[PDB]
Amino acid sequence: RKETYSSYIYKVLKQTHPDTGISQKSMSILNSFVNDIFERIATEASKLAAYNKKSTISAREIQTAVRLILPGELAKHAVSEGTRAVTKYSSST
Amino acid sequence: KAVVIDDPPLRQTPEPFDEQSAYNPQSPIAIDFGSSKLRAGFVNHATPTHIFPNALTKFRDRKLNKNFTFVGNDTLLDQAVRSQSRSPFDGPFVTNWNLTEEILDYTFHHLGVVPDNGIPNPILLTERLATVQSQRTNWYQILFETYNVPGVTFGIDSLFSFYNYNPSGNKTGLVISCGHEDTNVIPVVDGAGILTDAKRINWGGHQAVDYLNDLMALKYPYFPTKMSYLQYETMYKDYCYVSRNYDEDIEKILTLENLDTNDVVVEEKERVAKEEEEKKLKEQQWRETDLNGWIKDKRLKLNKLIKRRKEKLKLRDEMKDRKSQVSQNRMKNLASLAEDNDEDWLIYTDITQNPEAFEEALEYEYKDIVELERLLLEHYDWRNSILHLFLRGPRPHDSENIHEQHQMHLNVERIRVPEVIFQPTMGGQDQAGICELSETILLKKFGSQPGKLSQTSIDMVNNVLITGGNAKVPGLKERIVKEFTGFLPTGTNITVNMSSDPSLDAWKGMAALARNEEQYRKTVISKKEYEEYGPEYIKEHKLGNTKYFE
Amino acid sequence: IYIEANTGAVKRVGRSDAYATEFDLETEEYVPLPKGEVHKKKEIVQDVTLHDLDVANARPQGGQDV
Amino acid sequence: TRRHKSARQLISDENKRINALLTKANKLVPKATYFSVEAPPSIRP
Amino acid sequence: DNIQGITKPAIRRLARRGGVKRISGLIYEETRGVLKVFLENVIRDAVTYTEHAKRKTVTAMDVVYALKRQGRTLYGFGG
Amino acid sequence: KASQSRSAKAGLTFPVGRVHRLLRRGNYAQRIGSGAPVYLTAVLEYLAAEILELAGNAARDNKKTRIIPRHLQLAIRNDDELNKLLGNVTIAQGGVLPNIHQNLLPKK
Repeated sequence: RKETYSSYIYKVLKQTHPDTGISQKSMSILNSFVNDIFERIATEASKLAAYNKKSTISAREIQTAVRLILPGELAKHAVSEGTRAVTKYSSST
Repeated sequence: KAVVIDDPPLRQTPEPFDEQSAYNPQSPIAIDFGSSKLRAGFVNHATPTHIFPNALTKFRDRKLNKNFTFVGNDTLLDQAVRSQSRSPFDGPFVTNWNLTEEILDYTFHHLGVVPDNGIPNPILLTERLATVQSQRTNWYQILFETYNVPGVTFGIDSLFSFYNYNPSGNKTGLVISCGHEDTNVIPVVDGAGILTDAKRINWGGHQAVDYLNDLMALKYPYFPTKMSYLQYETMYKDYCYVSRNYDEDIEKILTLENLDTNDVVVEEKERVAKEEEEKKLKEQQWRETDLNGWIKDKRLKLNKLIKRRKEKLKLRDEMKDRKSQVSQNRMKNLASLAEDNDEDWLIYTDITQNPEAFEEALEYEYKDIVELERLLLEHYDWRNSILHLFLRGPRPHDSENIHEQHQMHLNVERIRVPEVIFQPTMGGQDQAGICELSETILLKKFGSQPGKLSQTSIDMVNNVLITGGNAKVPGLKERIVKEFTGFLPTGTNITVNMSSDPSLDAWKGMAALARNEEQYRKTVISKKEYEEYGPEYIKEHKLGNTKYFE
Repeated sequence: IYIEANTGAVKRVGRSDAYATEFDLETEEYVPLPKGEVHKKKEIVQDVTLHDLDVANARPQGGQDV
Repeated sequence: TRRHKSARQLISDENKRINALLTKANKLVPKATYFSVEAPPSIRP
Repeated sequence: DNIQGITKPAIRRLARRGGVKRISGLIYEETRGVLKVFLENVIRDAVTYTEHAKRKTVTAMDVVYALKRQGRTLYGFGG
Repeated sequence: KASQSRSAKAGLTFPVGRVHRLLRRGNYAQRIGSGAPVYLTAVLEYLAAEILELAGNAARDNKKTRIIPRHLQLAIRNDDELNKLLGNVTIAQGGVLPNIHQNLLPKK
C-alpha cells in the first residue's frame, strides 16, 4: 500500500485539458512538487504558531504563511481562492 | 473658501450651586439619565436646572491629593481633563456603578440638598424600553439602599414626551424616538403605550458619528493629522441633512452643476557642425518666412510623436499582462526559437527582454516630443474623471501646498450618514427601516386591513409625534410626511409634531406628570412594596414597562 | 398596470423600481411609480363617420384583437 | 462586590434566563423582552 | 528629500571599510538603488509578523526572526 | 444520514481529510483547527491548477498530446514568479532554455 495524489491532479487536468496525456515521471515531479509546497507551508505555519505562544493551528496562521511564502499576486489569488473555499465550507447551516 | 474646524470651546465660568433656602424636603426630583446627557431639576420648575454631559474623570496632581471630582460640566474646563472623561454607559446599558454613585452624589450636592438618613425626596427616573432584569433589580438596590428615597417611578422618555404633548393622558398617537444609541417606534392607544408591538432599531447618533469617522478615514488614508470624536460630531451636526428622495439625489450628486453649490470644504566634426548651423539658419529663415506653415508642420510632427509614444505605452502596458494574447505570442515565439540562419539569429536577438531600454526609448521619445513642441512654439482632464470629483470637488487640485493637503470634502456623506435610519442595511444591521415599521404598524395590525383603515389607525395617523435628541437633523419631517403619504390610502390626513428643541421634552414630561396631575401617585413604589414583593416587581402602569410573560 | 374602467382594457407597463435589486441580471424592465393620482377622469369627444360604422359592422372574416 | 459585567454578556445571561424559564414553563409565551422588541429584517430587497 | 537621508561620506565610509582605493561617483546612487530594494525586502516580512502578533509596534524580536527566515540569522538582540 | 466528504462541501477535488490526516500526525502542532485543511487544500488546488495550465499550454505549443518534463521545465522557467519560487530546484530531465549573449553573435 502506497499513497499518491494521481487521480485528483488527473481530474484537475481533465477539467481544463480533456485531450492531453500523461507521463508517469511527470506525476513523479508534480507529486514531489505538491508535497514540497505542503512541506514548507506546514512548517512555516507551525513555526509561526510556536512564535505566538499558541498551541492551535487555524486558518489565519496558514494565511500568514501563504502571504510569507508566495509572491504577491499569487499570494492574493491564493488567499482569494482559500477564503472563498473556507466561506463556502463554513456555510454548513 | 475652506472653513477650518477645531475642538469645541471650553466653559470658562464654573457651574453654579442651587440655594439652600429653596430646599423642599417633600418636593420630588426629575432625573433623565440619558446616555449622552443628564437632565436634573426640581419638579415645580418648567426648565431643568442642570444640563451636563454624563461623563466624569479622575485627576492626578504632583502634590498627591487624588482629587477626582471632575464630574459632568467640570470636564469642560481643560483639554487634558476632557479627553480622559468616561461615561457609565457601555452601549445601551450601564456596566460600572461606582461612577453612577459619584455622579448622583455630585448632582445631589449641586441641587442644594441637605439629607438625613438618606434622601427624603421621591425620584422620577427613566429607563430603556424592555430593559433586562439585572438592570432593574440593581437600580432598585442602589436607589433603595444607597440613597433611601421614599418613592421611585420608572418610565420611557418617549412616552414621557408624549404625555407632555398631550397631558390629558388618554390620547391615541404614534411616537418615533431617535435617541443616542437606538431608535424606537412605540404605538400608543388611549394614553397607554402598547409595548407588545413597539420596535427598536440598533442605530443612533453615536453610530452615525462612528460611521462618518470610518467613511472619512476610508476616503483619505494618508491624512497627516488625527481628528477627535468631537470634530466628527460637529461636522455631523453642521453639514448633514435628510434628502427628500435618496434614489434621485444619488444619481445627480456628483454632477458639475450640483457640486458647485452643496459641497462643503473642511480644512569631419567641423563639417557636421557647419551643416547643423546651416540647417538651423534654414529653419530660422523658414520661421521668418512662413511661420504658420512651419508651426503646422511642427504641430503635426508633435502629434505624430505623441501618437507613437501612446502606441509604445500601450504596447508596454499590454506586455505586462501574463494572460494577454501578446504574452501567449511571446511564449509561442520562445517555443519556436527553442524548436529551431541570420534572420532567426536576429529574431532571437530582438526577442530579448528590454525594460530599461524601453524606459530609455520612452525618455528619447519624450525628448523628441519636447523638441517638436519647442519647434511649434518657435514657429487627462479632471472634468470627466469622477474620482477627482469625489475626492477634490469641482476645483483643480495640487499636492505641493500644505493648505489643501489638510483639506476634506463632504459631498456624498451629507445625505449618506442620516439615511441609515431609513435603510439599516447600509449600516450592517439586518432590520427594517422607520417607514416600513410604521407601515406594518398602521396597515397590517390593530384590526386594520391593507386598503381599509380602522378608527384607531386614523387616530394614530392624525397624532404622529417625533421626539428624541437626534431629531435635530433637517429634512426629517418632510421625508416622513412624504413616505406616510406614499403608503397610506388616499385622502388620509397626516399630522406630525416636532418640538423647537426635542431634547428636553422628557424632562417637561415628568415635570408635568409629577406636578400637574395627582395621578402620579398611581405609579409610585414605596418601601413596603419593595420589601414585600422583592426586586423582581413591575408596576403595570400607563408610562412604564410591563411583565415579561403572559 | 393600466386599467380602463369603461372598456376593461388592461395593459402591463413593467415591474416597479422598488424590485430592481432582487437579481443582478433580469429579463423584466423596470419603471418608476406614477407621480399622479391612481384615479384619473377625463371628458373626450369622439368624431366618427357613417362609413366607419359600415366598415366595422361588415368585416367578412370576423372581428380582430386589439 | 460586583463584577465588571460587560454589555455583551448581559444579553447572553438574560437570554439563558429566558430560555431556562421557558423550558421550565413548557415542561407560556413572552410578552415584552429585549429580544421580542427587536425589529425583524425587511421584506423588500 | 527624505530619501536623501543617507549621505555620500557615509557611503565613502562603507566603501573604505571594504578596502577600495578608488571610488567612482556613480557607485553612491548604485548602492542607493541596491539598498532601497534590500531593506524593503525585510520590511516585507517584519510588519506581517507584527500584524499576525496583533501588535502595532515592531521590536527587535520579529526583525531577527525575519532575517532568520530569509537566511542571515543575526546574533546580539536575542533570538 | 449518509453525507459525503468535506472536499465537495468546500467544492474541491483534492482530499481534505487526507490533508487533515497529514497535518495531524505530521507533528506540526498539538492541536489542529477545523478550517486549516480546507484552506491548505484550496491553496494546493490553485497551485496545481496553474502548473497544469502552463504545462498544457506548453504541450500545445510543441504540437504533442502528452506532458513531457521538458514542457514542465519550460513552463516553470519561462514564467517569473514560478522562477522565483522554484529557483533552487532542478527538474529531473528538464534541459536548459536557449539563450545567446548579444556580443557573442556574429555582429559584423
